[PDB]
Amino acid sequence: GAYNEWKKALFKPADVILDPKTANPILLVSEDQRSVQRAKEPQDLPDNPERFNWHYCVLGCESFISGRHYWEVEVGDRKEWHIGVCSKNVQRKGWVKMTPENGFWTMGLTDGNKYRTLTEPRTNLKLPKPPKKVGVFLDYETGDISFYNAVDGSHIHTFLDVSFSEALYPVFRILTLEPTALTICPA
Ligand SMILES: CC/C(=C\COP(=O)(O)OP(=O)(O)O)CO
Repeated sequence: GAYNEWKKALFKPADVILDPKTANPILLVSEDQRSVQRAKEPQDLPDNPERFNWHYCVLGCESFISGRHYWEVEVGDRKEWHIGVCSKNVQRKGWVKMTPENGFWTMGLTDGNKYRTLTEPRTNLKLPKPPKKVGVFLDYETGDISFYNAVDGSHIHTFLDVSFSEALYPVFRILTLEPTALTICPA
């Protein structure tokens, strides 16, 4: 459909690989650096400055300061996940609420069937069909971060007209231990 035919004409396909130095110690990044899973217990890793030490998050290796970019994530039948972008200077040590005011523009799924925007306060989304693949779209200059169902092209949510000042990284968060990973679709 138009989603597949047009996405690369309008947004540059990012090749997103997960950065293991950023991943909370309870997360596992695959060898190909496209998938993340959770362990039962935190692994023994350094508490280096880049690492999220409280939130179960991991970033992409590359950030954006301009332009239009997109990537796609296979959420599959996971019951819990949140994805989007965050500022380079978010608080990585200790808790902060993941909200736009704190430098996070994310949405996702909790409890199998509760889709939300991670706004302050959180807002519930009503999705007619559960997505299996989500496209994440950034237009830095217009300030828009949009999410689409990458199979049928349907709109999930847009953060509109944000005045970004920092570099933005792709961010991914998983809280649950489940058989299916969260995986980036390769460009
Ligand atoms: C502490 C458990 C955690 C995320 C949950 O953060 P919290 O602010 O409680 O909830 P949401 O962001 O609304 O899901 C680890 O990333």
